[PDB]
Amino acid sequence: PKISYKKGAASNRTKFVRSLVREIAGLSPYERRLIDLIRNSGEKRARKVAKKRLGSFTRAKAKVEEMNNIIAASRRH
Amino acid sequence: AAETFKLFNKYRPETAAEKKERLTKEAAAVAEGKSKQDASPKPYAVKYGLNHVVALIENKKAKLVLIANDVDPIELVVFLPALCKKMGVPYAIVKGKARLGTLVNQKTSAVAALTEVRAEDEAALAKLVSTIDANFADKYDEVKKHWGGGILGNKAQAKMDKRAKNSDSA
Amino acid sequence: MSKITSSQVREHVKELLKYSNETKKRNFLETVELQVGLKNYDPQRDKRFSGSLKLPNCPRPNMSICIFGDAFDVDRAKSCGVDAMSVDDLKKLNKNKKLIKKLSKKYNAFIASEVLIKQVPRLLGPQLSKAGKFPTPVSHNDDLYGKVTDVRSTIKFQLKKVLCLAVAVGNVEMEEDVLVNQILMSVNFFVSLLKKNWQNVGSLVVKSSMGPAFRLY
Amino acid sequence: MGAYKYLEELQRKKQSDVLRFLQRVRVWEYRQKNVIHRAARPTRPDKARRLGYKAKQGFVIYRVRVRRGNRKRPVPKGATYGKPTNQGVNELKYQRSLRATAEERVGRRAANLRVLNSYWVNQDSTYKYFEVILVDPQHKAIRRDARYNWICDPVHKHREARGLTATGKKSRGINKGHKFNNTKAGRRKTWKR
RNA sequence: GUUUGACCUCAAAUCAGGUAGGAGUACCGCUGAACUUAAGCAUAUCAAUAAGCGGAGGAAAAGAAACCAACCGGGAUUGCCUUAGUAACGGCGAGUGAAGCGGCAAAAGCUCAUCUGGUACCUUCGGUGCCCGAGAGGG
RNA sequence: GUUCUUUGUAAAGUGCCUUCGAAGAGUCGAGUUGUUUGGGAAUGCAGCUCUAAGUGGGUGGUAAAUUCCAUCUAAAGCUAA
RNA sequence: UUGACAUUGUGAAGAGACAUAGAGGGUGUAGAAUAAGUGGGAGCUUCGGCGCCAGUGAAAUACCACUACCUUUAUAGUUUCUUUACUUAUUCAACGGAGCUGGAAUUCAUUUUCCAAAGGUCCCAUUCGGGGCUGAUCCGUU
Repeated sequence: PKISYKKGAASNRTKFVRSLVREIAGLSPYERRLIDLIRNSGEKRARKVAKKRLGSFTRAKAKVEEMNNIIAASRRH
Repeated sequence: AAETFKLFNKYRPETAAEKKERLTKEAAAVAEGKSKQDASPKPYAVKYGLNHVVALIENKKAKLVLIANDVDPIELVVFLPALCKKMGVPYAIVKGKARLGTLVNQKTSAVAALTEVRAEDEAALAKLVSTIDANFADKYDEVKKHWGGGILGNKAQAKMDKRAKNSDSA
Repeated sequence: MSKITSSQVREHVKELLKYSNETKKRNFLETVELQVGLKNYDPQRDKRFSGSLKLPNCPRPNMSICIFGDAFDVDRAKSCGVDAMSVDDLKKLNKNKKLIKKLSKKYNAFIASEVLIKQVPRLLGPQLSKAGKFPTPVSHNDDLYGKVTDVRSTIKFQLKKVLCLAVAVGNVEMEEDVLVNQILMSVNFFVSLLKKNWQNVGSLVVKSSMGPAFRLY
Repeated sequence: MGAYKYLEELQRKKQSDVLRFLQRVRVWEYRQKNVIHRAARPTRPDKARRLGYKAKQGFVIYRVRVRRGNRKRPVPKGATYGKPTNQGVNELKYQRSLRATAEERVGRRAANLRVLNSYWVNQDSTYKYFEVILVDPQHKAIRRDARYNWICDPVHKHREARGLTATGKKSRGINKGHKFNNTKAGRRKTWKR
């Protein structure tokens, strides 16, 4: 988890930006769910694995609700 | 009980509530605002209800909000603690839903409530914002390492029986 | 010290990180002028055609001096003397065979290439041997010496599948430097076989001699 | 959007945690309580409002519980009596949804009312929970408001049996357009052409 | 440690007010056969038929596009017409079997996300008098 | 055809300026099991399991990069003839 | 009948791996040995070491990245499987701890177990009559 590294919040932001890129790519051949696995699996597998594992489970939770609403808003404006 | 992934807990001895509760009744009661005009300056605005409260925080008008601890379903109040911190708007958490409704001078209970614009009480209000950070200055490491429970008498004794166990028996 | 200036996680654009450009001028610690070099991880295959080999002409030199020996026959020897250090006949192969190897690289004629063949055991190991693949034999020999002295640079894929060449000196200006990496990448990116799979430029890195490296997108 | 969007968001989720605690605890209450549970409040305000839920007289929110699984058909022990294509106990499934059965049950008990509405809200394992809006036609409050006024007219009575509800339309396969669709204008409407 | 008055959640009663259950021939939503056909038969067919059940109205049901499309244009939804025994299904056997369009009947676009009850007053589908509970922006 | 009578305010057209939400999640989509259909990797619906984004998204008769084309905003509702 | 998935939580580790950081070694012909396979490359530091030079060969052996593979460490992980422990969701069936004082035992001691409506007061009355509390017990459906 804490740190990584290097960088921090900027790295957290990359991990989350990367996960969106994997998830859209994962949508775009449908499934998603097995494909979320296959898209990660057909890739290096380290940083990516940890992000995916959370993404499936719990899945940040409160923080997604937070971030999404700020994004919704700032596409609202 | 529960399991649980973290919800909500913390601070409200009655003293810290009581000052905030009298300052909310005076937040409404202070009303003039006032018989002539078109434009015409306030004293008071109080708005009750979860929807009004959330909007006024996003508008950044609200000076200080109250949330009730006792809210069920839980998911109504959930947005505001995080949201208001983002905005830098202070919040108090009163123990009961009913209490919050009476002071806002509603007929019924209030889930949340706000003071939007106070009246001449700069120092005491600031003094309560500070008292409110004095009780939960916190940032968010939210919080359950799992809690839930309080153990039960037979399990609690088992805890004792296990401590003896480490000391000579296991 | 040098490590702190670089960011491993960051992948910079050609101008921002030196690569060939500004920041690595700071990076190259050494007393002598270092060469800056370019490194690729290329997805490419064991097959010969899928290898990456050709020669780019750097707009602005490597700024190293390279002494040629070039062996030619007829009006081509005459032509040689114009832009060449040591004009050589077909006779001269016996001298290099005995011991003399005072030359960086060698360029030869098509005519010469019969005679050349004897030279290859000695040459082939250092990879000095002339080959069409690294354009060292052509009957337009005069133009081609001009290119190698200007600073045409050689590119060879490894068995390892990394591809490498020196781009310039660190000391040369940032603006100058950027042009050379660009030509080199452009030349790489074209040479790339169709037969190669997804992303021909897998990774791109430049370093100096001594220093840490920064990656380019 | 404004309050609701958060609540609505939490719903999208549901393995996932702030909703997930609420609901896990609510499962306990759900198992104890009857097939009929009338409730003052939408555990759903977000979904309910778009639902045309407005607080106003005659309106109720009600929670209904329907079993989960396939279909079981009578008459076991005395198995038919037909060729193998006919044959099916468990093989066959309801065509109608579990949501739709829940609406018909709710409306059956509350004869007085007509269902506007069905929203799904907890999955446990054995049970499926649907929270149903039923609307009083008969009184003047619902009537005086133009937005609601439609429910009242005599044609709408027993809309849930008739399949007129949003779910009922959906289970006809109706939506809404062309090829997919053609024999959804009605089932009987093709009329053995 | 201990109670009392009050806040809201669940429950039960009660009388009031309001409505439903049932019915009329068929029309009009689900679950769901068989003989029969293929000269047998098991997919297929009969058939999404009949039946059973639920339930509404004077018509019902469907409705203004997350449509059509194979172009460049159309522009809500039924029905009629014909598309067509075409596409498609299928022991690719027997059989099964459309749609878009074209144009007709007829046309229509909108709408969501102070209210009620009590008593009084009248010219009683109303409103007044009170009390009670609960597509958007600037000048 | 005749007759009574309240103020208005805000809506709306035309034209200038930025701009933009009231737009609906166990849904969209997937597998594995059905039944239905003309629906064929490509009808519609049920069930179990799993599960998005938020101006992003869906469609365009198998599935996968791109610019873009061409069209439309589900998970809501009403409605005469 | 039998395995898997949902129901769905807790964490002990035994065993398997995957971040970086610090180690070591890197089994093709000849070659003392350490030429695995890549950019580079004339030095980095000085009492020095390696290049220098030996010597062979296709290519030689400073030094700052790199990185296949054998192995092994730290920071603070995380991951499957078990099992194997543990209860809080859950299912099915239909009391717990303290308090006296009694008795048994330990420990010099601290310490640690085993067991099992009357009359009083108050409040009306102040008058009969009544009520509250106490009446061995304090705390927190199986």
